[PDB]
Amino acid sequence: SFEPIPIHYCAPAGFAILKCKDKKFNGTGPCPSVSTVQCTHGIKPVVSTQL
Amino acid sequence: QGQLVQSGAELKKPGASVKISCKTSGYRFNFYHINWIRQTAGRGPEWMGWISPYSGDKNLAPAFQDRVIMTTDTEVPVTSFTSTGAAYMEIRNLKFDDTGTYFCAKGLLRDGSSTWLPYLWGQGTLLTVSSASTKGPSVFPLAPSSKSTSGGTAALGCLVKDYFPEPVTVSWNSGALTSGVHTFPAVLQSSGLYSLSSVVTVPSSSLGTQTYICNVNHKPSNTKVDKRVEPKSCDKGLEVLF
Amino acid sequence: SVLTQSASVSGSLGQSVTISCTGPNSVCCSHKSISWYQWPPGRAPTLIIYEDNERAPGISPRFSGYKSYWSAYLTISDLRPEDETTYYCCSYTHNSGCVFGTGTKVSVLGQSKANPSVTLFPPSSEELQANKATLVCLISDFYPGAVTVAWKADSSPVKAGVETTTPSKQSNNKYAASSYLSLTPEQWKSHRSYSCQVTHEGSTVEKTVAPTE
Amino acid sequence: AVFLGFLGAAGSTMGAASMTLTVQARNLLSGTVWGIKQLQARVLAVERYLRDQQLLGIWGCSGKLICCTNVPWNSSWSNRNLSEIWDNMTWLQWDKEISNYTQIIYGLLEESQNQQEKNEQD
Amino acid sequence: AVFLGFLGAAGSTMGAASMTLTVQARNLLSGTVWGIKQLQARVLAVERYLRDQQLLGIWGCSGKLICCTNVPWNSSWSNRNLSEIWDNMTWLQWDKEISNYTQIIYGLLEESQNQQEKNEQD
Amino acid sequence: TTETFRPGGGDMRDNWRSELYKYKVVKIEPLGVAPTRCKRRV
Amino acid sequence: AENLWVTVYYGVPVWKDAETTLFCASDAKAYETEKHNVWATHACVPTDPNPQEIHLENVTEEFNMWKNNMVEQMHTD
Ligand SMILES: *[C@@H]1O[C@H](CO)[C@@H](O[C@@H]2O[C@H](CO)[C@@H](O[C@@H]3O[C@H](CO[C@H]4O[C@H](CO)[C@@H](O)[C@H](O[C@H]5O[C@H](CO)[C@@H](O)[C@H](O)[C@@H]5O)[C@@H]4O)[C@@H](O)[C@H](O[C@H]4O[C@H](CO)[C@@H](O)[C@H](O)[C@@H]4O)[C@@H]3O)[C@H](O)[C@H]2NC(C)=O)[C@H](O)[C@H]1NC(C)=O
Ligand SMILES: *[C@@H]1O[C@H](CO)[C@@H](O[C@@H]2O[C@H](CO)[C@@H](O)[C@H](O)[C@H]2NC(C)=O)[C@H](O)[C@H]1NC(C)=O
Ligand SMILES: *[C@@H]1O[C@H](CO)[C@@H](O)[C@H](O)[C@H]1NC(C)=O
Ligand SMILES: *[C@@H]1O[C@H](CO)[C@@H](O)[C@H](O)[C@H]1NC(C)=O
Ligand SMILES: *[C@@H]1O[C@H](CO)[C@@H](O)[C@H](O)[C@H]1NC(C)=O
Ligand SMILES: *[C@@H]1O[C@H](CO)[C@@H](O)[C@H](O)[C@H]1NC(C)=O
Ligand SMILES: *[C@@H]1O[C@H](CO)[C@@H](O)[C@H](O)[C@H]1NC(C)=O
Repeated sequence: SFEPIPIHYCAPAGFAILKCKDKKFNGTGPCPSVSTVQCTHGIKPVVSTQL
Repeated sequence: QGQLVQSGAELKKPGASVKISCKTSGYRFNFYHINWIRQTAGRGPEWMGWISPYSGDKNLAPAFQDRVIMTTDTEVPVTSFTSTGAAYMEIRNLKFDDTGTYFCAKGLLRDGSSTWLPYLWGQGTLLTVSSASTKGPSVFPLAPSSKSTSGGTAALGCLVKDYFPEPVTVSWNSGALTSGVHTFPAVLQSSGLYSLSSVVTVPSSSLGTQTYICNVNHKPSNTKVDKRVEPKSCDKGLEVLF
Repeated sequence: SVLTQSASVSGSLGQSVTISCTGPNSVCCSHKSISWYQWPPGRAPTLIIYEDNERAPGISPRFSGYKSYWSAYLTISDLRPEDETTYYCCSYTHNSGCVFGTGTKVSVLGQSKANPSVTLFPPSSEELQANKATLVCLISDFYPGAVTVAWKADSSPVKAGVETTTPSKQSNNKYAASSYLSLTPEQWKSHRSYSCQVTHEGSTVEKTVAPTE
Repeated sequence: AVFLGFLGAAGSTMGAASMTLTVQARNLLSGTVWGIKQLQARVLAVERYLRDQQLLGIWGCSGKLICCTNVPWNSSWSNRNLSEIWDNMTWLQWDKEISNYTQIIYGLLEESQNQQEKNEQD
Repeated sequence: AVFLGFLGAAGSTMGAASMTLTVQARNLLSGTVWGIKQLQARVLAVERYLRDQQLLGIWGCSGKLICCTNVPWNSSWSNRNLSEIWDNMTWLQWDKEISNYTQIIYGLLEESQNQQEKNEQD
Repeated sequence: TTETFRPGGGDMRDNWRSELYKYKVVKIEPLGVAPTRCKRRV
Repeated sequence: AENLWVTVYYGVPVWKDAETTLFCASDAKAYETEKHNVWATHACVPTDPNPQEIHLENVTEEFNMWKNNMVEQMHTD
């Protein structure tokens, strides 16, 4: 099947992934309130163009 | 946390086949030792010997150094810790001072200076060393009586008269009514025959709702009497309640 | 036996009591250990104290003991009613066998009595077609456990065919006994009413059957 | 010398199994279709080894074998006497009964070490 | 008990971040296209762990957490007062400022241990 | 009434189960916590 | 009186039931049946010249030949 299932990206031991819990975040620069997480939220591989 | 089974024994003459067995449950059979002890009415509680099922080391008292033989069997597992074995004892040279109940009791723990001290005990097998011949039990039914007119309590049971040797078992409804039961000791008459009584206490309002079947079982004579005790009484202090 | 306890001992309720366990140097207490069992007569015992002071599994912290170089002692604090029974010590080692003592009967004082509930039974109809006659005189629910049964043939003391059990402790922490009379049906026949006497602490309770009725 | 062998004291009394503690630790490490199998196993070996060694490190012990700490024995963790355990039971039996409350104890033995270190220095 | 969490004290003052040092060490180890990925990561984990553990070993410490040594603080390594550091700064800030001279200090903390051992024994 | 037997061998795992019946696999977990009358040094 | 204290023990004879990734072993003579890789071994670790067995005295364990894993493992291998 080609169904895009939610895939999470987790880090090895001795590594970390930083989640920017900022509503009005434009992607770049100092994110004021930061949290830390091992795995990302469920991101499914929906592949498309213009949308 | 398991209970050890002890095997009831025949009355025996100064010469006859002698053995008593003992079964186990709920423990690791080869760790704990096995101690034997016998309580007669003339010399008190006396320790006989002990034996370990794993090694097989028996240490006996010098009073049984040449007439008692002890034996252990092989373990039959159930789980990784619990198991089920058995052990026998044959006491030869049957004197009359041997008359009286006797027991099995296993050790307390597996190691130490107190490895074998008997922690877990058994039920009790009774001897009667006697040339006297076996006699069956005369099971009579006992009439209920008034224990309290204001509270509404009565009592009814069975009477086991003229049996030899000890003991005689008495159950109820094949094991249904165990609450309120009181069995009395047997006295030995001037002839050689015992007699005991037994009475369970049950309420007076139960007439056609419960069946009362006293099951007197005597093993040395191979007899099982199933007496039906009548719930209708003859006391003038309980008739006020019916 | 070679190990000697005390004859008996008493102690009130909510109080303590001691029991001694002494003997010669061949059994106690140099290079020996002591254990303590609550052994109700006719019932299976219960290990109380092992290795001279260590309470067996499940044994309440009320009990304790101690060993001197010549005698050991048991102590039951906050004395309970059911504790009124026989108690046995023993001196053991790792190698040799264990030898019991002589026996101590604990007389817990300060306990309410109960009047005996006696009941006498005449010969049955199947026993009079046998033909036998046995008077069954049951005693129960008395405390303390000491009663004396005397029979009288039409208000005349009989000295033939007296059956008497010793008093035994029930499951409700009382005592009970059972007497009988084994005389011919004609031994009572001439005697128009037969009784059963139960003396208890002076107070005597008696029950008579009138076999004319 | 007494050398029953690797795991030889798994069925003996826990006191008796304290006598053989170096043999089990020794053999724990034991330092293309088949290749991936063998290699995978050989990695999980060092991982299973370094997890337990990590714990034995962050409990301040760091020192192989028996190690004491100042944690009180909450009696509800299968209350038995000492003679009731070290003369009677075996380690499989034991860890089975204690398995329920194990994780909590691992958690407690964490935190107490750290404070010790901290104020010990200073 | 105070348990802010793994890395929870990365933005707190360095004195306050000394209070949580066991949590970060605990989770550091955390003991076919996907397979090579996972396995590679799982090896680099134990390697990154054993490098720092190797250093913490050959500095004589060996003992997890705060460890003292007899190295003098060359004041040129960002001279500030103690109250100027352990009541004010955070560990990211700190290691940033000290990052320049870090390697030299790692080198010095090597050699002094060895001589200690040597003549200590003898 | 009575019963008869017929050769099978339908699946190949049983062939290994013939000689592999004596063996089982176990994790070693050498973290034994216990009580004793000991306190860590001051 | 005394209060008990937990003490930590390494190398305790305690296991748990599990499965894992097992690996082969060949007789030292078998790597001389070369025949250009007789089917399995070409890459397998030799078997110990001095193998050992340790009789776990007093020990009881519950096997289950049907609920094994080295059978599923061996079969897929
Ligand atoms: C498997 O499990 C079983 C049972 O759990 C283990 O067997 C038990 O081992 C323990 C030791 O850990 C034993 O406790 C010891 O018991 C001995 C025996 O008592 C003496 O007296 C006997 C009768 O008088 C005599 O027959 C005995 O003879 C044996 O001993 C020697 C060889 O050792 C030789 O004579 C024979 O070949 C017999 O084998 C024996 O002399 C007792 O001596 C010990 O007391 C000392 O040690 C304790 C500390 O352990 C100390 O506190 C004491 O003060 C004293 O110094 C000790 O009590 C136990 O008897 C065994 N049997 C049981 C419990 O039934 C077995 O070991 C386990 N296997 C393995 C591999 O662990
Ligand atoms: C293997 O054999 C054992 C005993 O030899 C079997 O276990 C007993 O099985 C009977 C019924 O077959 C039960 O009544 C017993 O209670 C069992 N004993 C125990 C300790 O569990 C077992 O079932 C057999 N299994 C197979 C697959 O042959
Ligand atoms: C257990 O053993 C100790 C040994 O000192 C003893 O003090 C205690 O009374 C025993 N019993 C209990 C229940 O702790
Ligand atoms: C200690 O044991 C008691 C027993 O009920 C339990 O309730 C309690 O939670 C335990 N202590 C801790 C810190 O969990
Ligand atoms: C462990 O916990 C389970 C339930 O979680 C319980 O059934 C079991 O009895 C516990 N173990 C002991 C030894 O009580
Ligand atoms: C100590 O600091 C001074 C400051 O300039 C520096 O020059 C010197 O090299 C340092 N010491 C060492 C051993 O490098
Ligand atoms: C660290 O060194 C760089 C140049 O190597 C320098 O620009 C920087 O200022 C230094 N850091 C501090 C805190 O001075």
